[PDB]
Amino acid sequence: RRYIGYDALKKNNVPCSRRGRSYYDCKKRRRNNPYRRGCSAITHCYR
Amino acid sequence: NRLKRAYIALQAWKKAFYSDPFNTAANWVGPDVCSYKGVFCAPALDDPSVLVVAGIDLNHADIFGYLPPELGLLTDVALFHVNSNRFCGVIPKSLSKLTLMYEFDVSNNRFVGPFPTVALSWPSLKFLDIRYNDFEGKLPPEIFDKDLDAIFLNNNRFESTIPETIGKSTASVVTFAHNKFSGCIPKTIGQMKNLNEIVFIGNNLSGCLPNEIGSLNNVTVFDASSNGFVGSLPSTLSGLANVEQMDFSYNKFTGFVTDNICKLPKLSNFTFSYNFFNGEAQSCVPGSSQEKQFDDTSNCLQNRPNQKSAKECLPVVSRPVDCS
Repeated sequence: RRYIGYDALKKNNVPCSRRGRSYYDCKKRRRNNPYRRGCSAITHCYR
Repeated sequence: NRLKRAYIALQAWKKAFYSDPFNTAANWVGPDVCSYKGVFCAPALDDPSVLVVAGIDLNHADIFGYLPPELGLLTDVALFHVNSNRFCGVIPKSLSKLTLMYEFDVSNNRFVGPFPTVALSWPSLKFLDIRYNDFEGKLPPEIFDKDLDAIFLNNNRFESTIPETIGKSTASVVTFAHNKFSGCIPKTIGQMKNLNEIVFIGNNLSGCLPNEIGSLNNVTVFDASSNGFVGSLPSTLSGLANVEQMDFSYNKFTGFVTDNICKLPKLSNFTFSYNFFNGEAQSCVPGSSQEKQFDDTSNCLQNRPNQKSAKECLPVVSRPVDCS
């Protein structure tokens, strides 16, 4: 029920709180590779 | 020696750290760059036996410094997150050597001056966030030729027009809110593919809404509020089969709000307050639906609360603009 286009209006908000992870792969994984993605459209994986 | 190049880059950057409130760079010492806080290593893309610095993430470290040319040595970096720091000045041109750049987030810093055009040089760029800085001047139209998924420009000091090239963008989200953009929304807006969310809040745009907006059938969020648009809502807006949030408040729209629009299937919040609408369908009336939120404050509607006075309304309502 949150939209990243609207959240972009809060200067402190970022798509992902897990330091070092791609905004396109904010999911706990055994490893922390910045090259790893998976989500196609940020609006869809933001929810 | 590849990690030596990263070491020099990061030590040149730490020299430029004037204030580091959370002592984030405290452990930035010695040649083991991979153990530096905020530095993220990974196997090389073309060789998993080689170790490279692939990511930088200092989000929320509140660091006052600038980005020195030497950061151009971080040639394996594809992720650069420095949201909510106090990095000042300009983006060094040398960052064009970061050819794997994919997601670049300098939101909420102290950057200034012309659009950071070094971003146009990155062939793999997907996510560009420069919101909440002091970038200004014209927007490079070629930015919509890159295959960006996300373009955040809001809360800067950009000026002049929305480029005619906007229809080329493949972005799922674009924000222009809180700049000083002027002129019309281009008719090419209908050609944007993949578009889900577009935000224009608080600019100096005007003219009529182009009917081509109705082709954006995957849009969920269309916010045009706090501009200077005129004319009637185009009837083509019934093509917004997916829109959930639609905000036209604080403009100079006139005319009728029909159930062509108010009965769109996913539409749950429709704000059209502070305009000069002189009629609305019954299904547009706030308080009328338990599923759909409406807001019609300060228009020119009979038998509704908090409307504009008849004195203020008749001059405008009786001279509607011919969208032509």
